[PDB]
Amino acid sequence: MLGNMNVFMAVLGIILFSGFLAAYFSH
Amino acid sequence: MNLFRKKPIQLLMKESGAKGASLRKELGAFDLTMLGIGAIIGTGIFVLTGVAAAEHAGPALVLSFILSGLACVFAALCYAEFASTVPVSGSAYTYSYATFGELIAWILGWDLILEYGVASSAVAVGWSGYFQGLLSGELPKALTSAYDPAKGTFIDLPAIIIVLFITFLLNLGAKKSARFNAVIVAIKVAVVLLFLAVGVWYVKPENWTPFMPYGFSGVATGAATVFFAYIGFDAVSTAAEEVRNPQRDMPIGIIVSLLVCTLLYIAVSLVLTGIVPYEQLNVKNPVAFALNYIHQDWVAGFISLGAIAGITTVLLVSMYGQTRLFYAISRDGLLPKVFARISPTRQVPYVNTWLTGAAVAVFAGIIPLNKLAELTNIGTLFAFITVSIGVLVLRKTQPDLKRAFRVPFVPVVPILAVLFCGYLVLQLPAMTWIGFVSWLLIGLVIYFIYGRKHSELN
Ligand SMILES: CC(C)CCC[C@@H](C)[C@H]1CC[C@H]2[C@@H]3CC=C4C[C@@H](O)CC[C@]4(C)[C@H]3CC[C@]12C
Ligand SMILES: CCCCCCCC/C=C\CCCCCCCC(=O)OC[C@H](O)CO
Ligand SMILES: NC(=[NH2+])NCCC[C@H](N)C(=O)O
Repeated sequence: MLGNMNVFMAVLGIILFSGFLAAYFSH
Repeated sequence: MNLFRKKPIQLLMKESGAKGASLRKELGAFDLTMLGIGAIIGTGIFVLTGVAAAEHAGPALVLSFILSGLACVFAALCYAEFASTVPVSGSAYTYSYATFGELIAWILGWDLILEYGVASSAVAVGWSGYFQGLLSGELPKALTSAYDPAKGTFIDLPAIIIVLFITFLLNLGAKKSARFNAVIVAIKVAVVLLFLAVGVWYVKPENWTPFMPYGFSGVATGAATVFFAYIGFDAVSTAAEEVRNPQRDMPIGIIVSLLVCTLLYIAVSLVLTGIVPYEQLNVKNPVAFALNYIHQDWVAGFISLGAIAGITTVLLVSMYGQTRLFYAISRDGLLPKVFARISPTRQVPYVNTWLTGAAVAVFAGIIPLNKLAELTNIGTLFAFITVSIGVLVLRKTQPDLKRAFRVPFVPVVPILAVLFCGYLVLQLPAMTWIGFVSWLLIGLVIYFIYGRKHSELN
């Protein structure tokens, strides 16, 4: 449970970072 | 409860202890919450939200999620006390066998044999929608993209392929990883948050003004539809053998996973209907459709990929929960024991996953999603009602039991779980009763010609 909480928060931020990045370059 | 041969809880500990003696226990309340969220978020929120908004509730689908969410909360508390009182690697079948017994356990088990199966077909149909939508922009043959109607299609080939693929996966039996699970779940959670974060900038409250066009009658019929989306928190008890202190971390994993999905579900319904008018939401991929409809095409690819990699986890959990259900029912003697060799000279109990998978693959390619969801919903609702009553039965019979977690209010909450669920069953079509009652009559016949030929007859 220890290290898995970090891998969850990491790829969550990685996806939201790239998602926020693509949404800025549209419309 | 008639003809009750209750399984002693001591016997459930010995089986969950012998099967989980070699397994290393180290999972916590976070890993179990990932196991719940990874089994809840899927076709129900990604696909069924569109049809339910368009043809059932509209913008008032948020009230449909609140009524449906309230029913699952009351029922999840009952599942939680069972997981805290009987911390065995089993679900509503193993709970009903220890509280009611045999007859009620067999009916529910036979009911769940179908419910896990029809839900597996339903999850794959919605998976076929997002996979095809992600490809266009490409398209397979027009006659192999949906169920068989009057004009258009023959079979849903992508839904058939993904079932046989998961059947091929579960056959190999790659050792499931707790860290690999948290990654796939975080992919699902992030893209849902990605939709809400991006989609909130495009919400026009004019698309909310006809709030209840179908009235509360349509809010209720939609609640039985998106009730599909909340199923999955019962899968937390699967890893009961791999948890240190399961008496308290399993109730945490069940409730925390459900309440997290409930907030996300209430958020998605408001944003989805706020972006797209509810009339235009009848589509196979409403969340990706909402990002396309509003000119956010690049983000619609992310959500489509997270849905493809996320819904495919619900399918793995559903078909495993059906396969493990065949292992437990035949172990209790209510079904014939099948065997196959695991080594060149060592045979073990076997459940033909390629036949149970091929049956799921057939129905996923010929039955529309709204029917499979409704037939799944009547199976889950009766299983939910039985567990909610079983808590009160387990409170009256065997009161002096270890309960690390117990339902907040002793009679009121489990009764509310029964009334809320039973009210949702009334808003399902009558044809759903045809396949559900006739299925129970088939199982009721099996029990009275073979069910009393088991490991507890004596
Ligand atoms: C935490 C959340 C709510 C905020 C961060 C999400 C990102 C994806 C947001 C923050 C600012 C947003 C932008 C702000 C303004 C506009 C102009 C208009 O044409 C809508 C799209 C667009 C271009 C938005 C796209 C999405 C955007 C980049
Ligand atoms: C970087 C990738 C490395 C990958 C390395 C292999 C990882 C496991 C492989 C496939 C997942 C499917 C496993 C299927 C067997 C597990 C059964 C299952 O899913 O059971 C439900 C459980 O409760 C919850 O998973
Ligand atoms: N045992 C079941 N009926 N499982 C169905 C899981 C459905 C899941 N909540 C989804 O929306 O995809």
